[PDB]
Amino acid sequence: MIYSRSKLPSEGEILIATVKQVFDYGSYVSLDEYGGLQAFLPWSEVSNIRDVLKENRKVIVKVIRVDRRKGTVDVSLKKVTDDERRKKNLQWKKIQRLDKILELVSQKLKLSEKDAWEQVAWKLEAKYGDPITAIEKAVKEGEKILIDAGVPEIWVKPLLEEASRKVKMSGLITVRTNEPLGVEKIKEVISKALENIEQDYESLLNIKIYTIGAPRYRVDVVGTNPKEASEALNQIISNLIKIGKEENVDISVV
Amino acid sequence: AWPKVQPEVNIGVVGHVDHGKTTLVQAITGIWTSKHSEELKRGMTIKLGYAETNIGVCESCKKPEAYVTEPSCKSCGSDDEPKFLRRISFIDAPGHEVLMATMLSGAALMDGAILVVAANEPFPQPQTREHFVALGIIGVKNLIIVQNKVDVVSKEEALSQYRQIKQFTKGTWAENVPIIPVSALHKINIDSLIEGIEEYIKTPYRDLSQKPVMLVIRSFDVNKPGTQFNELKGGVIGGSIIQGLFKVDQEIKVLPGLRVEKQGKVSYEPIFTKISSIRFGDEEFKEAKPGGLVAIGTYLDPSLTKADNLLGSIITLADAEVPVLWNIRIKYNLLERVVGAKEMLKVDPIRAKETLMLSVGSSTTLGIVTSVKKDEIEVELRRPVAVWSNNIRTVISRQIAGRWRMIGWGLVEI
RNA sequence: GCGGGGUGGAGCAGCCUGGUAGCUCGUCGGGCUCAUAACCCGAAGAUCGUCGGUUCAAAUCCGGCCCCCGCUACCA
Ligand SMILES: Nc1nc2c(ncn2[C@@H]2O[C@H](COP(=O)(O)OP(=O)(O)NP(=O)(O)O)[C@@H](O)[C@H]2O)c(=O)[nH]1
Ligand SMILES: [Mg+2]
Ligand SMILES: [Mg+2]
Repeated sequence: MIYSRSKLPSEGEILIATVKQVFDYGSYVSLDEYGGLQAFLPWSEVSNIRDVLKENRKVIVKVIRVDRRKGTVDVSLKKVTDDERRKKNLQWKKIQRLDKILELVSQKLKLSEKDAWEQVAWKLEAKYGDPITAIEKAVKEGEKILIDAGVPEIWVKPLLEEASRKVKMSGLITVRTNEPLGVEKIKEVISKALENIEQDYESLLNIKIYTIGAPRYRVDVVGTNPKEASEALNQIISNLIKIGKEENVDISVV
Repeated sequence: AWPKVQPEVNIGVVGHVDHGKTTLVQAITGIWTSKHSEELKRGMTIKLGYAETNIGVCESCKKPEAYVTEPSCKSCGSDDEPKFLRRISFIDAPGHEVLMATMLSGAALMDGAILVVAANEPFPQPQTREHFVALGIIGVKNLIIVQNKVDVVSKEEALSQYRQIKQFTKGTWAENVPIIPVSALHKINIDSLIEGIEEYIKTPYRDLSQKPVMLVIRSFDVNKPGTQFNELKGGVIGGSIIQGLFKVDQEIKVLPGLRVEKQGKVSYEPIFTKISSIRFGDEEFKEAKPGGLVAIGTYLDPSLTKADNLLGSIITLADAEVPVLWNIRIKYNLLERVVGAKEMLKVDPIRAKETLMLSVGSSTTLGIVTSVKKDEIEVELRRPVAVWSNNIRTVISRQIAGRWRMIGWGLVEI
């Protein structure tokens, strides 16, 4: 599902659609652009084909005719070129991954699609890029990226979470120690490491650090956010390293 | 109710394959010494095990069935609670030949020995000589000889082998080591066996004066699979104490312990720590006294200790001093025949640059000789051994057809 | 932690996107050649481990279970 900001597609603009049906003198295609508009692709504007005019195939079609009086459109599948379809399919893939993240978060947070894409797609459209990027940067510098675009913190953290109500992610860390209190000191690198993550990288659910070999161990990063997994995985194994490498404890990840 | 007393005596349970050894320690304790999966799956003793029990005697009843090892007298029909004497444990050795060296460790720990003979194998089996001379090199002449599995062998064949082994006694250090007939499974005559351990094998006079030394035999990472970081206990090193005693929060060093890289060459690092736990079976004691394997966990990381890494190492007080020599001298007198051998050839005297195996207390090494004299040698080792006393009992072997069979007895002059 | 493989003589495909049990070495028959190997063609062969649900309708969605298991070690 995709909800956009306008009623009928642009004049001469190219896009993608999902072919609903075919009759003898034309075909019904469903543009995923504006809530799934029904366009009449006529056979005068078309053209193995049994695979492009399928039952439920997504095809790349261009709009030629528009009528705002009744609110109808007429599109064309042939009048696409090759140097349009490429970038348009690329944006379509971005928008499909966006369909993924937003539909999954709205299926978690019991919200719908209309208000959803009114808060994500168009309150983030002021930010350059396809909104896939509008969280691809939210995950690298800080969560305040989504706050900067002006969206409320109701997609910000929860749509930040679901993407890629718990998720399982972990690693394996290898530790050596030589001190006289080597066990107190491994607990020391642990209980100096797992401190003040929840503020630098914000509210998550569960973390655990345990063993899988005798020197080969296992750390947990299991929260609402797999799209924060490595961020909450890698550096935190580091927050052991960064502390092991000043307490005579060799600590790394496998 | 019966006091909780740590064991004050060890007993070596040695013998050849299928003799009824682990089943003998089951006959005395009720528990077995096969603890690694392979030991069960192969059905033969590969490594040394452990098992524990008490001893109480019913002052009213006759001998010996009343000699039962639990707070009960009901087997002799009495209501009285028996007199407690001790808590008694054992060193269950292997019968195999590529696995002989192992029991030599335990030979330096036991305060006694129950040696088994097969009524139902051709006697004397070759390796029986090797066990007997193991006890004779280490010098625990206190021995109780037993004939086993007597339920398939008749009473006349039992008598014939009893005459064979009564003979095996005469002419050596063991002229009066007795033979008390038991069977290890059916729990027969085990009361007379306990009586024999008591009468003929008493615990030595203890020396609580020398620097308390702990002779490592095993060690484990008790940190189970899935152990989160809140409840991390240290790596347990288990053995038996022979001279001195250990206490809660004693400052010690493991010697030699780890290997580390030092000065462009190889060397070892002395492993310093504080004592955090000391266990005897399923009872918690705050002090460790000699007699019986004593497990001590400390503030050490169990990665250094799991899977019997440090096998046989020593551990002493962190204010002590022990000679650590990479190349050690030995006064060695050579055996007259190869004892565990099917066909006992002569001993081929040890010539220069040869490869030989040593077991020092519980620690083991391969070495090559550098200066060959008739009685004295100076051998270069792949690891320095810790020699806590003068002329310590090492046990020495040369390789025969792939099986390191002993060649003599040696003394390190420090 | 408990989960996976359950299918022609076999080896694995083959799911989510439900209506041919799918391709290859093998098996018997026929072509081509003076005749044999290679090459072309045709049939025979499990009918999905099994009860059950979904499903108009299932290897195809999954659960209950029968079998084979499977990544794994004494826990002083
Ligand atoms: N009937 C009987 N069977 C016994 C007795 N002792 C052991 N067995 C059984 O006979 C087989 C061989 O004896 P085993 O227990 O291996 O004796 P062992 O001397 O400890 N063998 P090893 O040290 O090589 O492991 C096993 O199946 C064991 O259960 C005994 O006294 N009587
Ligand atoms: Mg045995
Ligand atoms: Mg042919």
